[PDB]
Amino acid sequence: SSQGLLGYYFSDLNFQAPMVVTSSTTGDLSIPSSELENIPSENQYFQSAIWSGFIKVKKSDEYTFATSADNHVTMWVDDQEVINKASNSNKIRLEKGRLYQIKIQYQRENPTEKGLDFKLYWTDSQNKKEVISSDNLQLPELKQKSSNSRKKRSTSAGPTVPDRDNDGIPDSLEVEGYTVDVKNKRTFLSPWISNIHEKKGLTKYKSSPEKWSTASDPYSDFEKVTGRIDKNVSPEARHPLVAAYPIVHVDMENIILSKNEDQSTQNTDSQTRTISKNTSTSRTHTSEPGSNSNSSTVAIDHCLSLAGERTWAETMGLNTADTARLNANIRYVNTGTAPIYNVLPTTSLVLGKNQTLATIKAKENQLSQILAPNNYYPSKNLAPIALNAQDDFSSTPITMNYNQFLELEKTKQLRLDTDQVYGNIATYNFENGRVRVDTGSNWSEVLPQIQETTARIIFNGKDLNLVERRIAAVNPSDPLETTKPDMTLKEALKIAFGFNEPNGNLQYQGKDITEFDFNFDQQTSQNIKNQLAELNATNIYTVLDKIKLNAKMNILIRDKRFHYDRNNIAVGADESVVKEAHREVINSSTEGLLLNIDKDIRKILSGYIVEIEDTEGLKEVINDRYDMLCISSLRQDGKTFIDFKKYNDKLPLYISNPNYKVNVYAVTKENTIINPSENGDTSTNGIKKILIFSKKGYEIG
Ligand SMILES: [Ca+2]
Ligand SMILES: [Ca+2]
Repeated sequence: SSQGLLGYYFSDLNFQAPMVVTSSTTGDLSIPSSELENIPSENQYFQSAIWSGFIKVKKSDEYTFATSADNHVTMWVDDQEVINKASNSNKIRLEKGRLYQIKIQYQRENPTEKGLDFKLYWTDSQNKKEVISSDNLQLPELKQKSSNSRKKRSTSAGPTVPDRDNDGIPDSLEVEGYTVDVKNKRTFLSPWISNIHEKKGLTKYKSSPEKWSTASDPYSDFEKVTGRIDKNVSPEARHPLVAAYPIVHVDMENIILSKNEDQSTQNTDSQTRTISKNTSTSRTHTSEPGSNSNSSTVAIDHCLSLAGERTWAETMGLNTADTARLNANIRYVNTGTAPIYNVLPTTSLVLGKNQTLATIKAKENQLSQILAPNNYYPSKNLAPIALNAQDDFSSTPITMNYNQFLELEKTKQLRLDTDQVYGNIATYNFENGRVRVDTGSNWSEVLPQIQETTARIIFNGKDLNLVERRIAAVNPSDPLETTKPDMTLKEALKIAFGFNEPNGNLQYQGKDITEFDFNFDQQTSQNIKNQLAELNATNIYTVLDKIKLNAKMNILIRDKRFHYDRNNIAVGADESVVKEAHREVINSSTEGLLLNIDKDIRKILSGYIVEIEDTEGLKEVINDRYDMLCISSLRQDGKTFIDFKKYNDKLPLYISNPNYKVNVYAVTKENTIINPSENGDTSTNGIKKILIFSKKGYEIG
C-alpha cells in the first residue's frame, strides 16, 4: 500500500518542474485530474514524467513490456532499453525471485487533458497481457547505501532527477518548499504555493537537498513526510526539521528502607521495623556547560507517616555499626520523540553529590514491551519495576552505612543518572514497505550527530515538566549544515512544541509567548545578543520571527509564574500569584476550606499552616510541626479541601471568640522545612509562609 513504483510528474517537457511526487501500487501510474486539488489548474498539465523502482517476478519467463503511450516512452530494465518511443514485440527473460531495476520516462508536449492517464503492462509467453500487479513492483532503494539486492541509484542510462541525498525528494522541492497531502490511499508531494496552501493550514516543509535526514536522525526526510516510518515516532518528529530520538529518565514512585540482616544475629523472627515513604521524581536540567545527559531527582516524602517523632535510626533499630537497605518502585519514562525496543539505558542511583548506591540495569533484548514516546515502561496499567524484584535471586542489595542513612534522612533526596544507551532502531525497508527493528542500526551511531547539528529547546509549558526537543539548525562553519533551511525561533516553537498564532500572537495552548521566559547558555546568549544588536531590536518577544537558531544552541523556556531551583524544577511562586490562586473560596468552616486551585500552583505547594489569632494579636498554630503541613487533598471533583481537623485531634477548630481570626498560610516547596532544626525544634517557627485566608469567626461559621 505504501509500495509500488515512485513517480515524478512534471509540468514542463524536460523534467525540471516537478508538480507531483507519488507512488503507485500497480502498473496503473495514472493521476486523474480529480486528485489535483492542491495544484493550480494550469500546472495540472503534465508534459513529462519519470518512474523508478524494481520489478520482481513470481515465475521465470519471457515478458514483453508495453505502456499506454509507447510513442512517448522510453523504458529501461536493468540498464537495457525495452521500449524506445514505439510499441515493442520484443521479449526479455526474467528469472523468478530476482530483482530488476525499472526506469520509465514519458515526454509529451501540449497535452489537451489535465493529469495523466498512463498504464504499464506486460505480456507473458502465453500471450496474457495485463497491467503489472502490485505484488511485482517495489520502490527504489531511497537509502544512503545499497542493499544486497537493490542498488540505491538507477542506471546512468537516461534522465536523472536531481536527488543528491537519495531520499526521493527532488533537490528543487527541498530547497524552495513543499507540502504533502493524502488523497485516495496515496500521498502527494508537491511544491509550496502561498495563495492555495497557506489558507488550507497545510504545512510548508523545507529540508536539506544534501542530507538524507535533515535532522541527522535515522528517518529520511521522505520517510517522515510520507508516513513510511515507525508509527510510534512522535507527530512533531514527522517534520524533517524536528529530530526523532529517545529521551529516557527513571521515575521512582516510592521507597522502603530496612535494617540489613547480619552474620552475627540468628534472630530473623522480629517485628517489622521498615520505613516506607512515597517519593516524587522530576527530570532535571542543569546549567552544566554542554550536558547532553539524562538525570532525574527524587524527593522523599517529609509528611508525618509514623507514630512518635523518632529518628529513622530509632524507628528501625539501627546502630552505628549496622547497615541499612533500600528497595524502590520505578518506571522508565520516554519524554523524547522516538521509541526504544531492545535495550533500556543503565542508571546510577546516587546519594549526595556522588555516592553511588546502586546500578540499575534491565536485561538486554528482553524487554516486555516497547518504550514509546510520551509513555512509560512498564505502562501505567501494569505494576512498576521493583529494584529488588520478588524472586530475583540475582538482584544486588542496595546498601547504606549508618552515616549515609543519616545523610539520606537529612536530605530526603536521591538522584538517578541514566545513560544514553538505547539499542537498535526500527527503520523502513523499501523492499517490502515494512518497518522492522534493524539489528545493524544503533541509536549510539545517531545521537552524537543529532546533538551536533540541532538547536535544543527545553520547554516546561506542559505541566511544568521539562520537555526537550531538537530542531535542525544551520552551523555557519560547517558547509553541509549550511545547506539546511533557516530556522527561526518562532518557527521552531511552532513545529517542535505546537505553538500556534491564531491572531498574529504566538501562543501555547491559550498562553501567550510573553507568559514564558527565555534562558540561554553562554554561547547561545552571546549569539542572540549579537542578532538583536544587528536587528536594532531591544525586545526578543517582538522579533521571534527574525531570530535565527544555529546548531548547538541551548534554549530553556519556562512559565514565568514560578520560581525554579538549579535543576529548573518549579519550587515556588510570588506571594501575589499564590494569594490569587486561593482567593476564590467555595466554602469555609471550622472543619476546613473548600477551594479551586490551579493545577500548576498545587505543584509548588508543600503544605498549609492553620492559626487562630486572638484580639491581642497572639497566634495559636493548630498544626504546629514542620511535618504536619500536608493537610490538603485533591477531591475527585477537582476541588482542594484544606482540612483543619486532621491535626486537631480530629476535631473542628474551637474558636473562643468570634472576633478571633482564623488564618491559613501556604508554604511553597522552596520554603519547606524537611527536618528539625539543630536545636531540635520541630515547630513551624521561622517557616516562610504566605497568608492566603484570613477571616474572623463570624465571617466563617
Ligand atoms: Ca533529496
Ligand atoms: Ca533531504
